Amino acid sequence: VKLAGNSSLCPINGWAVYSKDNSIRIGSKGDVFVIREPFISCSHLECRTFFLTQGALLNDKHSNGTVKDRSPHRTLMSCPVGEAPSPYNSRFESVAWSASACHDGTSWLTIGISGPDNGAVAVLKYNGIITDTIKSWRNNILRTQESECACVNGSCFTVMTDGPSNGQASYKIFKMEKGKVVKSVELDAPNYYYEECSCYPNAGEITCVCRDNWHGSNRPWVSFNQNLEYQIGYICSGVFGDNPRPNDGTGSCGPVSSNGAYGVKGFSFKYGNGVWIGRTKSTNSRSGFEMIWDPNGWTETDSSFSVKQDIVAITDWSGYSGSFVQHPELTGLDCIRPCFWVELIRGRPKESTIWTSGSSISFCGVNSDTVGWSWPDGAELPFTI
Amino acid sequence: VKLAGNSSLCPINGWAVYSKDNSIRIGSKGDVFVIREPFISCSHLECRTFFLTQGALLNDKHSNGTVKDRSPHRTLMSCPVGEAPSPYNSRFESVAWSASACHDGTSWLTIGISGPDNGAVAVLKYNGIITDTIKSWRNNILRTQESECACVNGSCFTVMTDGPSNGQASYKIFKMEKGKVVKSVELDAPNYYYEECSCYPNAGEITCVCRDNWHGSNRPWVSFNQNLEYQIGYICSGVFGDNPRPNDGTGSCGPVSSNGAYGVKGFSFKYGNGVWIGRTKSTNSRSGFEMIWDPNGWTETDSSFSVKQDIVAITDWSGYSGSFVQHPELTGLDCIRPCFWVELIRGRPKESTIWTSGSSISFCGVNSDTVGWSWPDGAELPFTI
Amino acid sequence: VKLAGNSSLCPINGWAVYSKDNSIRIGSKGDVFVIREPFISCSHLECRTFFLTQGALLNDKHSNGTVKDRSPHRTLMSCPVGEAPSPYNSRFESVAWSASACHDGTSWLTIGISGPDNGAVAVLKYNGIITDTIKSWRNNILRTQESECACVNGSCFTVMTDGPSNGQASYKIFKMEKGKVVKSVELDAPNYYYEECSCYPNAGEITCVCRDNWHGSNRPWVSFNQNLEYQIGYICSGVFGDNPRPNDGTGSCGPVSSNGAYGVKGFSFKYGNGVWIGRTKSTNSRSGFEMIWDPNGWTETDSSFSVKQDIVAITDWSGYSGSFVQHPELTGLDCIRPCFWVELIRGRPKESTIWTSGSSISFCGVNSDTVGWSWPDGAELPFTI
Amino acid sequence: VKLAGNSSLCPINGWAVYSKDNSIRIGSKGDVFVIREPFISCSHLECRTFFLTQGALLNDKHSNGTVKDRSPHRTLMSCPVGEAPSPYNSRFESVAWSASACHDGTSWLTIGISGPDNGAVAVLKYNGIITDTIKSWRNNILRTQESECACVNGSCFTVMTDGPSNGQASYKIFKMEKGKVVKSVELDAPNYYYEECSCYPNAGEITCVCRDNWHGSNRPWVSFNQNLEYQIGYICSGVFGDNPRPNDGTGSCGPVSSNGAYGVKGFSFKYGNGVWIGRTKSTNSRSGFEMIWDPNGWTETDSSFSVKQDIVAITDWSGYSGSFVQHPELTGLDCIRPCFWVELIRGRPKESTIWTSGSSISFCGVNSDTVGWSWPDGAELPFTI
Ligand SMILES: CCC(CC)O[C@@H]1C=C(C(=O)O)C[C@H](N)[C@H]1NC(C)=O
Ligand SMILES: CCC(CC)O[C@@H]1C=C(C(=O)O)C[C@H](N)[C@H]1NC(C)=O
Ligand SMILES: CCC(CC)O[C@@H]1C=C(C(=O)O)C[C@H](N)[C@H]1NC(C)=O
Ligand SMILES: CCC(CC)O[C@@H]1C=C(C(=O)O)C[C@H](N)[C@H]1NC(C)=O
Ligand SMILES: [Ca+2]
Ligand SMILES: [Ca+2]
Ligand SMILES: [Ca+2]
Ligand SMILES: [Ca+2]
Repeated sequence: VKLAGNSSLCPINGWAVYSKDNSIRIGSKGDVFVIREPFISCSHLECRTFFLTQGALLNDKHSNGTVKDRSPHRTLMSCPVGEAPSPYNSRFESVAWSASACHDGTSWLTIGISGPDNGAVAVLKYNGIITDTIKSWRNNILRTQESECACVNGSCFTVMTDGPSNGQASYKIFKMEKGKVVKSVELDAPNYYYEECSCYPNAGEITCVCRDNWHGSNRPWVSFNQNLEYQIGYICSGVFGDNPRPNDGTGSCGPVSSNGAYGVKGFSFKYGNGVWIGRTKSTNSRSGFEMIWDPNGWTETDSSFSVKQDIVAITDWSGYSGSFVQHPELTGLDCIRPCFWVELIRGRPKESTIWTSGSSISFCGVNSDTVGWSWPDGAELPFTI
Repeated sequence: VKLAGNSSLCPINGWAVYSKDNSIRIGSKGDVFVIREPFISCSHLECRTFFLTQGALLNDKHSNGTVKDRSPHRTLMSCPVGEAPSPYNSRFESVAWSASACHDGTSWLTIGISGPDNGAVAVLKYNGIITDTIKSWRNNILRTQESECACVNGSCFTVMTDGPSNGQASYKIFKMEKGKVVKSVELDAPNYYYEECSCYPNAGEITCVCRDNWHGSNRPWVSFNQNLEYQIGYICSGVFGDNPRPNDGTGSCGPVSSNGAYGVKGFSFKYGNGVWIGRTKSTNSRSGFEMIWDPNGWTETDSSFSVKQDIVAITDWSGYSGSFVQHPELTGLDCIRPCFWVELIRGRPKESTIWTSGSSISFCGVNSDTVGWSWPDGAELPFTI
Repeated sequence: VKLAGNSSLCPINGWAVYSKDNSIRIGSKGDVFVIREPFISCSHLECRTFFLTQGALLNDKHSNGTVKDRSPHRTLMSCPVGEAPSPYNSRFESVAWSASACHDGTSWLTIGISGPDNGAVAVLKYNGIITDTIKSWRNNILRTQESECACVNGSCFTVMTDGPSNGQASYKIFKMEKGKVVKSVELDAPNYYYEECSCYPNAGEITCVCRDNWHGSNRPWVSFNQNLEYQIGYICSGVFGDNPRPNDGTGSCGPVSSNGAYGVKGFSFKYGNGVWIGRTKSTNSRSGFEMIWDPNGWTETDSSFSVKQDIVAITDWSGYSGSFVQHPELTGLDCIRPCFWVELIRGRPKESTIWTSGSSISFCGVNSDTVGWSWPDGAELPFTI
Repeated sequence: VKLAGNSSLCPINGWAVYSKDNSIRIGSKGDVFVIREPFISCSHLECRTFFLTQGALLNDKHSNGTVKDRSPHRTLMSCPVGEAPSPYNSRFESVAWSASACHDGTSWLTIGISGPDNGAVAVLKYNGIITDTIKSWRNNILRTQESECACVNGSCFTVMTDGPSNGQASYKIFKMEKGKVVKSVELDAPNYYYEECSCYPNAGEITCVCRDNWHGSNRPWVSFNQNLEYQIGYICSGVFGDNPRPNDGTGSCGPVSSNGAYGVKGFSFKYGNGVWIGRTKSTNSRSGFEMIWDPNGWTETDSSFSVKQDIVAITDWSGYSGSFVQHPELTGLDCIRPCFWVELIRGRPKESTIWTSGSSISFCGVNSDTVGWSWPDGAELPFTI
């Protein structure tokens, strides 16, 4: 039976630690994939970590040059949450240098983009079987969420971007059923930029918090129907959520252009007119991580907030982060539970190695006691090489 | 319930990337089998890659001399598609230096040939249990498909060859039910040569596209009943599909003798009087790969075609390729879906190593948008050794 | 259906060997986790070994400094009993530097404590899903059993300690149902010290044998209701069960203060007014192991006993030991079967390595013939490093 | 439902190759256990290889001295047939330096002997749970089959030996149900010696072919009821089946004393008054292997036979061999199928290594065409060490 997606997000007070894979530490000796862009997605029965391999193991010569983003060798694979991604515990999903995945209650939907920069194709699989294809419409690096798609009532939803990463691009929402595109809509969003959306379902409605790589140090959002009727905006809080970003100050409910160029994949959970913001601790680089509760931050422009929960200290590397959700049919709860993962990037460009990889940690929204701390990657670089 | 095999091949426009195992790249550090002759076969529930190991791991001294084709140590094994063939994820199937495998909807049938050159025996297993045996009848390297057998209505079908590889040999079709031979027929095919057949079911009828190692640079074919009533011929297109081969020119609906000796395992999908040809890009060696749609190529002798889709560039090594199929009972489709795999050979004889192995990529026939590219093996040779 | 916990402990005469993982021996070459604090827990269908990794493999640089007890990298994981804990056979459970786990007949409950020393949080998971949280109430290293919790009639029970490890601390019993705390009670135990409790169910009643780290060389005990109505005491036998301890002499039914400070996790099985004591052979260090039947030792103060069964010789290292139980619904027996495991610690502080790890052996209570022997760790130190 | 064991052995003409694990070849690089005494046993659903590890991996320092037979570190483990025994694919069964195992249709029974030479205990497990114990009655190396036990009608049967290995010992048959001994009988066999019995069921009757280590170069046999009513004897053929042995000549229906001392574990299948003999090719050492059909060899004393099928050449090492069986409920056949495995020993004492291990090959009885060949171990010694 299908995941309803009809209930609201659980009330929460903080975030309890959920998983830590220790991947890079283990890959010093173990046969562990070089990966980036990991993400978590759950069904009605399990939770899996999905990741983009570089088709190479850590501490091996084929990990050379793995700071490079796209190659014919990158593949989407998955393993049980909290396990080190290995060729001996990993399920092959798709050939992909950009990906999304989610479960509708019946089967896994996966989305894998591969092919040339000027004509990439998204391959959609339902239960490991190809069901559809989406071809680049702007012939400039077709790219998707790098986190879980959202499912409501047997329909799953995703965002894709095509075009420049330093200017106006083109953004589309896709509605799919059983891995087939049944509807899609291009966003009429002049002056907006959408990329690497973290999307979650909330009472029949999908909310995406994305990355403005163009000219925004605050995060853009889309909220849409099962019909793809949408509203757009930026998070107004002066607690800016992108990286890089300026210091906290007066927000905008447009893009904040200081330190607006570039960015990092992130997420936020809308709670009424309040917002839980996951962001790095550093203003410039992908270092540290904290959760911030800003009770009026969705709509109000000030820089004040109620609650900081430390997750990774500034002295340690972080990276991508994304939302995932746990549905009532898995948990037995009467509400949809918010969770998040953080990718902890090690190696290039910031460190002197021949390789780039990431490990993961994850946390779930909880209505009981929690604590801040640092759960950093913990590997000592460089490696034997 | 049994795979019907009663429906036709799906209409398609091109090929979407399905899997890439990255085996050789991973085997630089990971515990990965030295293999050749890999192939994919699906049931009603899963798809598996089958392969012939050399009973040795990559980058280990026992991989020495693995260009050699037949030994008592070669075994047929399988793992989930897209995973690197490892002793920790691989299921043992059979002792074999030549093999075939398929699923009738109930159980896996496997065929493993081992024993001496002058008296090899094919061991047939149904659900991992020995059900029959076929002894060499010409005492000269009994050999079979090195790809999936075809199943129609609880009966599975295979081709075997015995005799010289530089002259007339003897060719037999076998019909088996529950892993037992119930009927077989020797082909009355003077001047023809059949080897390494890629066979697929199409509306109750089996079509095999094979390798003429003797004197044909175009590929021979057999099409046969559930009764083993057959017709034979060669593909007429002047787009020649073997390797080695001459340049494209005037085809024959006999063997094209320039560059006819030797060959490579390949495949083709008959679509009316049209043909999808998988072939190497190079005319001499196993380099590159492309799909070609020739709308009249089954019967017409010209060298013109409609559609080239690149799969591997000439600058990269390929090798064997074969058909596999996905039945309605697995996909939910109303038609049988064509797919193919390519073996990407690395090492001897073309490169200076002590070993020979292959990785795999695969693709499925799709009626939506697709793109050409190169998805090559990607390993850097030589290895530590 | 739920584990009843309503039957009594089986009559037994001795202990039959059950498992040996050979972990450290294998981890000399194999990819094996550095672990400590392992323990066994069974469901109605299987038995699993749980352990606290250091997020590092044996014989790798990240095993450096692993004598250290608590870090953000420590995780609770599990694998089938008797298997070497590897990233390729291990299931991720929780982020934790102190842990407990048990099965109520329906799902696995796990308890993982992580976070800072001055504010650690216990994360409770039911079926891998977070169900509750317990925050440190004395802000001084919240810590739990490091063995299985006890389940009676769909309710599971655990003990936690907070406060100093060289003085009076605070001790609480928790009753949980489906991974949620429904009741808890603080023990009014002046002059007592409770830590690392080994708890087992006996006819609807839970008995814990614990570690007095403060001033007791005999072991303290709690016995409690499904209502958390309790009685407390120390084991009276002059066969002292902690390490360190004095030589056997006149017991107390309070803490025996010679050699009372520090301690080791241990266990005992109450059989009427008799007791089966698992203890080290050495009086000072964690060396050797023996089972002792003292038919009056629960209540009587003498140092005489009936039966020594050797398990590990004094010349070999042991460490932690704990109780586990096998319920009728798993075994088909009419009684609850007592079993125990021993952790065999190797490396720091006693040996010159950069690392500390442990392997495990286990034994089950049997009413047939048994034999004493030595089943030691068997690794030769140091390692390559 | 229980394995009946009520049908007869299938008619056969020869032996078709079934499995080859290539263990030692793979263990040169892969994480593979050092093992000896492997054996195969099947249920109604699968076939598993059982083996005695030395708690150490190949090509690691802990493999030193593994020619030694008995230690506290030896464990019984199992994996799917034809797979290399690894800590990542192996299930832990029992602590044991001598073992037996079989499946009654419901659960796995395992028998593991460990403990001191002068008081070893057999631990019986049903479904991985301890159900019984057998203590040494002669206090001189209690030892069992090192192959599968035989099951008839929910009862399983085994042979054990206690006493000297160069003189009269004591031999017992045990009948067990659900892993519990319900009956046992000591054989009144003066001048006979029984060890390492290969036992199989045939129409409600169990036949064991064993090893006379004392003074027999032909093999002893026991045939017994479900009641344990027995007959004893030696195989009369002048085709002697032990190793060492004299050249073929005039048999005895007592022990043939030339070259009678020592021996090797072997097997034979009784077919009326005929016999299929598995034996080494060499008369002195464990080299080579062949199957011999002697149509009158059970009862007649001559050295003539009808059919030699080569399995391993004299130039290659063999070792232990044993019977296993495949029951109708697994195969769908109307008869019980005979199969055998051969252990291929490498290293000490015959080769200069610090270690001893074995790989396995196996074969099944077939009523179709077969072929002789050599399927040897194939590892090149010595190793890195
Ligand atoms: C194409 C532009 C885009 C945003 C700058 O690049 C992303 C940056 C990345 C990053 O900033 O870490 C890694 C992503 N894998 C990459 N996406 C793709 C599909 O290449
Ligand atoms: C026996 C002749 C045949 C065609 C030349 O050789 C094949 C060539 C091969 C090849 O050209 O790559 C590899 C095949 N494994 C081999 N088949 C066998 C069974 O040995
Ligand atoms: C906090 C004090 C406590 C008792 C001395 O330390 C324990 C000692 C240990 C020991 O004596 O081996 C190891 C335990 N992992 C540790 N517990 C924690 C949670 O750190
Ligand atoms: C105890 C005598 C017996 C026969 C000589 O030794 C056997 C010889 C062996 C052999 O000849 O290879 C290996 C067996 N593992 C061993 N059995 C035990 C239990 O140690
Ligand atoms: Ca930005
Ligand atoms: Ca040719
Ligand atoms: Ca103490
Ligand atoms: Ca003998």
